[PDB]
Amino acid sequence: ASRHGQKGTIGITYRREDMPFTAEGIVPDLIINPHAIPSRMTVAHLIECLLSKVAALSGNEGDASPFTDITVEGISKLLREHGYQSRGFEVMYNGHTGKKLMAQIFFGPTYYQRLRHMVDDKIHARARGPMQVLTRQPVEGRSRDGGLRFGEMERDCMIAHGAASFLKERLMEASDAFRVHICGICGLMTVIAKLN
Amino acid sequence: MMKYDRKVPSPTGEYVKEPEWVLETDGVNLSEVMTVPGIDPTRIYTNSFIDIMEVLGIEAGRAALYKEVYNVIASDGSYVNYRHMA
Amino acid sequence: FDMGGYFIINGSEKVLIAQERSAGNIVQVFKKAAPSPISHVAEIRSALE
Amino acid sequence: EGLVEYIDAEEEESILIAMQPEDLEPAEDVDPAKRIRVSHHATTFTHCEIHPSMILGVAASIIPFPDHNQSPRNTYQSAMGKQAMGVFLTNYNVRMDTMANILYYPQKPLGTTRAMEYLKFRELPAGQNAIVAIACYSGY
Amino acid sequence: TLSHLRRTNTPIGRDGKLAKPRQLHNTHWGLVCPAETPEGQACGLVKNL
Amino acid sequence: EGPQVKIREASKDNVDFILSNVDLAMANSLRRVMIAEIPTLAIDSVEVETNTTVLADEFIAHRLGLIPLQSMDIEQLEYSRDCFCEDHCDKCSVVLTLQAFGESESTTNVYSKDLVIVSNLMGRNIGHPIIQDKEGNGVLICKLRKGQELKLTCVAKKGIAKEHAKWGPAAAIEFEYDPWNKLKHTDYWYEQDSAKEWPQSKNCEYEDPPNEGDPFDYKAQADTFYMNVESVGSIPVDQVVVRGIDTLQKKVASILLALTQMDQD
Amino acid sequence: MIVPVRCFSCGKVVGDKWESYLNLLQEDELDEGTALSRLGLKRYCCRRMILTHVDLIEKFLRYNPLEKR
Amino acid sequence: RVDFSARTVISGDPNLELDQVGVPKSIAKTLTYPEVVTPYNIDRLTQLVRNGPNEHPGAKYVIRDSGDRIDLRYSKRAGDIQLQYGWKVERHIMDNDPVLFNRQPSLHKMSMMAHRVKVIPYSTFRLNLSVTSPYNADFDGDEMNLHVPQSEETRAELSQLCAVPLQIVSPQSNKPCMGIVQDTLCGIRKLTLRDTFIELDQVLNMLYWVPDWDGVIPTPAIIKPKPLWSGKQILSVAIPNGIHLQRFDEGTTLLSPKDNGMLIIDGQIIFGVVEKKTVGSSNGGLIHVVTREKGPQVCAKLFGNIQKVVNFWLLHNGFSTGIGDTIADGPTMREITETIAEAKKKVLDVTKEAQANLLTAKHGMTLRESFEDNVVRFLNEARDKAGRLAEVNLKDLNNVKQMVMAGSKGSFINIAQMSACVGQQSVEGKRIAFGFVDRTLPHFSKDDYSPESKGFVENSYLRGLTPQEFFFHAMGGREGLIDTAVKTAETGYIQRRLVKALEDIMVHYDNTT
Amino acid sequence: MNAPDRFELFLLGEGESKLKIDPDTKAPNAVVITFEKEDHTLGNLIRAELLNDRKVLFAAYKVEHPFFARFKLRIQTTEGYDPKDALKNACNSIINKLGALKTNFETEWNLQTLA
Amino acid sequence: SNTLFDDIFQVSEVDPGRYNKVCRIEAASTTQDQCKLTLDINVELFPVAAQDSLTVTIASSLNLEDTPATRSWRPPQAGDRSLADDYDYVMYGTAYKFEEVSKDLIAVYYSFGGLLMRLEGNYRNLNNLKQENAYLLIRR
Amino acid sequence: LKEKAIPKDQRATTPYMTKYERARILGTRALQISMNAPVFVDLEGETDPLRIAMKELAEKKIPLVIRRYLPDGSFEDWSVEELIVDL
RNA sequence: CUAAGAGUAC
Ligand SMILES: [Mg+2]
Ligand SMILES: [Zn+2]
Ligand SMILES: [Zn+2]
Ligand SMILES: [Zn+2]
Repeated sequence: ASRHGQKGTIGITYRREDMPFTAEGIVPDLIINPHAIPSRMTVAHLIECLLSKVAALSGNEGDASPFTDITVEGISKLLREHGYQSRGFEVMYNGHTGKKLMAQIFFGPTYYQRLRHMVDDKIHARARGPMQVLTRQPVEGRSRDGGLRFGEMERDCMIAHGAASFLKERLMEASDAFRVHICGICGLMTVIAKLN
Repeated sequence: MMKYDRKVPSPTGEYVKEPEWVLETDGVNLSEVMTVPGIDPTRIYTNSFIDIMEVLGIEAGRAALYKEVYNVIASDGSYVNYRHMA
Repeated sequence: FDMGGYFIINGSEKVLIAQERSAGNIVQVFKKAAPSPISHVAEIRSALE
Repeated sequence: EGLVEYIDAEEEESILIAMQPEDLEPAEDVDPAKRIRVSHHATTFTHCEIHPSMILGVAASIIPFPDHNQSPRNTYQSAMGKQAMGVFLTNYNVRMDTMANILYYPQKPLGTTRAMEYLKFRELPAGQNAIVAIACYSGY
Repeated sequence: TLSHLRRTNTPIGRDGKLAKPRQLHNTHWGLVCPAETPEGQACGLVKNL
Repeated sequence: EGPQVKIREASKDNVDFILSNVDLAMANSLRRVMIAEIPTLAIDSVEVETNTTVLADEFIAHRLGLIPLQSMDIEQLEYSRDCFCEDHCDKCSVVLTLQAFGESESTTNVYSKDLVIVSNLMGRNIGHPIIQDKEGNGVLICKLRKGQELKLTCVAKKGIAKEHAKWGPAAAIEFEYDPWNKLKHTDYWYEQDSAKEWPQSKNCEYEDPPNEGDPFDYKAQADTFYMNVESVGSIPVDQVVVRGIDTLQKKVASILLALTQMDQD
Repeated sequence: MIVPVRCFSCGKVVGDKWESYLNLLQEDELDEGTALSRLGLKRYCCRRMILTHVDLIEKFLRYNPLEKR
Repeated sequence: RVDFSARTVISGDPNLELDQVGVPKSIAKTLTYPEVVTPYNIDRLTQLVRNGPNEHPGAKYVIRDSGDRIDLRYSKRAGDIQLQYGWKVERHIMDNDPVLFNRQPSLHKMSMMAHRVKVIPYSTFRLNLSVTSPYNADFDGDEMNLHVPQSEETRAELSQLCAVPLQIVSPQSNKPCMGIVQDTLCGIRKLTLRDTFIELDQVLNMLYWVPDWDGVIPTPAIIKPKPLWSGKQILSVAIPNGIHLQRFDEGTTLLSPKDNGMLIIDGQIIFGVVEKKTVGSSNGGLIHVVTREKGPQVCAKLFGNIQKVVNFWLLHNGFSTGIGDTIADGPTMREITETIAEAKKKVLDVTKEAQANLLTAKHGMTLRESFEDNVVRFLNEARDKAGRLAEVNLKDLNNVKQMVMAGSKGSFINIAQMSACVGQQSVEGKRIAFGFVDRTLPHFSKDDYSPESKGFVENSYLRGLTPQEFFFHAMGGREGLIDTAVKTAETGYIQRRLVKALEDIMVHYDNTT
Repeated sequence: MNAPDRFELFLLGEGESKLKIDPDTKAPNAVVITFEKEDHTLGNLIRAELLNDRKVLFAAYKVEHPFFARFKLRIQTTEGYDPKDALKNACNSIINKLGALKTNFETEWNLQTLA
Repeated sequence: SNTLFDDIFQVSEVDPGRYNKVCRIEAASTTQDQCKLTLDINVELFPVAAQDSLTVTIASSLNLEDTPATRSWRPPQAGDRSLADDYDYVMYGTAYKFEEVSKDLIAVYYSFGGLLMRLEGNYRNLNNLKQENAYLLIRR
Repeated sequence: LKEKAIPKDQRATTPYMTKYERARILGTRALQISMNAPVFVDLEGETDPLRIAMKELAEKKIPLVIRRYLPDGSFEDWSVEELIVDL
């Protein structure tokens, strides 16, 4: 995540030869989608990218304090003095074919945090394993090799689909199916059944 | 008092936009308001479908309930097929 | 760079969260709802230190 | 010496405060890029703000240009920077903590605020400067 | 660690359906962070200096 | 006859040239091959005998694997996967050894000049870490307080940048064509005037500017590329280009060989 | 922690330019931009590698060794 | 809690079909399906048993008819196992296995659709972009669950009733619930503009990318002096043959001067820029027509073809956004400032009239309520007018403008707030209240009703917010967050009660309910 | 955990060949060639050289998924012209051009005095 | 194969609109006063200015020989002969509407891959046009 | 059961097979095929039980009957042969 | 086992 609430996971990783490149050979460490920008209105993300580009070029530190008199116009003037397009756009080339991209790409350094949520701490699968001592149902949690809760509203969705047999198989064959002998005169389970 | 615009069939055939004056009231006294002379007793409506049910009947109460549910659903512009709310 | 301000209980670092409460010895007047027979209530949570 | 004063919310009811000294204390071509500010057309001030940016807390003082952002985004970042991975202490090697996460190469931000050098953020950073492109490259 | 050491909690239910305790009051100016609250059921009830 | 080359700048670690009379696909393929297809030597396995430093063992291993090593004669070495030895031998690897001790009262810097080649090289020109700066000390590997020791042995194999970026010899490669946008392969973003707002590239001096009245040339293709190859240091910068051409030629020849050998079966 | 061996983006070796950078900042009283340009770091990807580095290894070295020989 | 279930993070994949789900290899190795040994599948089941449980594909157990369960781990010691008809091989789930796929806040049936397994070499579930809308799933860290059916009946009904293509048109509002979204939606608009022309080399690649392309190169729209194909002409290959669609937008005629509207005849786009109204989840659109004319399978194939071709074109064309897209030129900013100043002057005049008691109260409310209503109306129309000026100024090459035009993301209000003016900040449907005694902040004097005093933010996000505007905006955002947190719980409770009330209602064989 | 080994990007797997040719039933005299352990580097070059040919009616390539290193190249030539022969000629032309380029670069580099 | 229609028009207006490569032109026939043309043309690839005399032809095919496309398009081999050799700008498209403007005037709508054309005139010389695919050939 | 069974000459239900009926028929037949039931159609090399049952349904060789239960407890017996599979 | 706390996606 950046410092403006732009969280996201890695969709894929490309090697250097496949990433788009500017005319100076600089390839990006990250590519993010434009559609994350307009609806969330994190303009500070773009302003901070521009400021960081200028700071990396000039060697100073970017003052991004909230209520100072630092405008986008001045940052763009500083960037233009460095030989770059003042708004941070660059002509990039497609990595697969080498052809120029018809659109120029917003490009620059930005500060990202690595968050504590990784996939390898969350992936979990269970075919069969330990059962709960009381209800003879699967235990809870991935730390105990548990099973996933098939909640009430999941059952309601499966009812809406009309899949009766799948629901029965979920609730009986996959969790707890127990055979019990019952009397015919009375309906109670008070039947002594010596199967041997 | 408000100025609304309904669709009245013109004598030549088309549906023309005809304006009318409509009274909005805070508070419900449907039984007593309905009998006031000068108003149209047939077309009177109320948000309180309980009053509609206890004055007009169970069927009219059902219609008012459907209309209220529909207003809630379409307040944000969403559309739900008729049969579900029915 | 450690700043302190915490206890070590059974080898675990414990911090006391600040607890917010209404101030004492202040006369506060509140209007009451229609169903209640009392209309306004003036209360003080008197306490001696 | 009576140069600064301590005010709580009760006393703050009975004072008039100037947001900044330069634009409000002295009696008052402008850059169109600058934000629009008002002079309040009143001179009876009793106190002045040391700096407006001191209304923010520890987590929000890390955000760059928080006033160009929508407020829920700032709340999201304030909540999500506590999950950032960095160096929590310099003596992590002599501590037996239950779980510890350390960056190999923490980097101080290129865009930094004035209030983050009292928080030692440049000394113990929690992120890295990545070259970012904003593009619909491959659809992934 | 710093934000945890400067944390304040308001003991109102957390399941209550009243929204007035959670809203950012005007008197909070300069005393608690305008945007540093948890985002679940403790939104506004848990504050930071 | 064929692709033509004229080089502007020749340096120890940079070469700047013009590649004319060639297709865009060929130039881009050459650039990609230079990026991630030239074999190079780099440390691959690390045995840590003693480490009392403040860095973790795999931290130091990651740093060591990124140290550039001489790869002039890397074509004589064999891959460890197609060698008959058990784990590593003299025909497929180079064994270095780092051994540092903090005997000084001040901090002792473990550089890459302290790496010592142990295995015999059989007369090849591989293995030596690349030294660039004037002081003579290589990459700063680690730091030692008094009384701390670091002893370890490294095995370096040959590999390409596809398997890991530590084997890449090419750094950043500048690639440009058509500086004046006469082919109209970009639509320039602008606010008032696209000519003022977009700075001219340094290569615009090498082409005739458009006459501003002539019609669009729809038959014109893309050629006359301007490229600049930088070298990390493992191999000389000219060898980067030459071996990239060779590797691309080898790939195409292998396609031909597979086609012909499955044609005869 | 300690200076990275190579630039993340392009791969230029910057691990041997740290002590020279500190010397230029100290002995020659150069500003950061001129010092970075003097070492040959022309792309901003490398300039951010050297410019923003925080050398935490010194703090670690202040503590006494766990195993002293 | 049930068995044979998995849960992990989800990532998008433009290269998967609509009804496919990418399954991590380790998850595929853990979850198993019991297949009854039959004369028709004895060989492959024997081979899977030989492969064992440590490599994929393979078998984890052998359930004998006697009930004894041979664990394939530690069974290689006993040697090869001879399979008998009627035994069961409990084996790793392979490709094309029907699996139920769920996202836990499951509010309707389409959040529990059935996918086909595709084994992939990473740690995340992979699903098509279009199917994320019924799931209400992003890729910012969302987790999803996977259930494996364990019998032929459940497998069959899961494929024949809950399949993704069968759920394209939902009964909820008799319109499709899946459409073209984000990058594909923006690229389809950029591709079908009249300016977009494609040369032969790219046309061949785009035609080859369509899986069901019949193998014929369409005649170019332009033959001399250079063969060029149009974007509509290449996109028309994905559209199935025999599809007619005619929509008339505002101001469109049989000739389209503005290229709006839509006319498709026999699967060829005669005219009209393709955007949200055509390929979105909208009634009467392309998805609805194709699925009601050719069947759900052809519609899912359409999803895949359109996504593939548009993603290829957009990959080799490019699309970005930056700070420069939020900047309006000088005269436009001057006019926006003039509009804001004029509206502030109108508010001041209304305030002057109200303070002189010359203001007359509207019938049905007090004087103060009428004054507040007038002030809020003036400020809102001021912000709208400034935003309209800013939107009019923006060129067609503006990226935010392009995204809004395509319908992929953003709105007019976002452009207005980012470029022109953030607007009026409200808490509980009212302007910022006097938290202090008769004033909002201690930086204002008492009884100040001016727009800046009670929370009007006249600066855009580009220009930045003054501290008072910043605090008022924080108050508004806090209100929004609290409202969201209350609404989710209230809706969950209401949804449970409603479902419990109506769970037993069913249509019977005499058509009664 | 599930991450595949990097050497799978370029090393041929066991039991698979570099090329496999399948006749195309959509159009006459058309074939589809699958290249294994290859990527855009070779595919784009081969495609462009084939399109330079005069008797090639159709030539395209695609990498179906970024996860796997392989690509498909469809070639359709005129009647009486084997698509395999067109592939052979494209490869031969590529090799000749690369050889000329290497010779030219070596000759140009040998003329440098500041290198 | 034969020219379904042929005339000489004078261009009265060229309208770029919101595009950079495509312009919509209106032309009046110089022979028949009742025939007029509206047409989208790729001006980048074939510049057209106002008050320009253009010979416009509509044909059912390009081969010189009479008719004896279903066959996939093939790049033009050297030495291939076709009607397009006599003209400067050739498009290919489909007719999607026939309209009765008046008792004698009719209009025909053509779409060449999204470039629209409307040709109007009396039925005594536009009767050759029919609902099919056609080539539009323009020379200056 | 004699009273419950509506006589075949006056059944009043739809002659079209419902989606649920088709899904359960395919599931039941595929389950029986998986357990070595005899096949009533000639196989063209297919090995998947579900597609075998689909082939059986396409040419109406499934010897099952649906017992449609009316809400009062009465039922109608519709053979798979005579049910029109329009969907 | 119970209790408590911090959370993640809605
Ligand atoms: Mg999400
Ligand atoms: Zn009994
Ligand atoms: Zn060896
Ligand atoms: Zn670099």
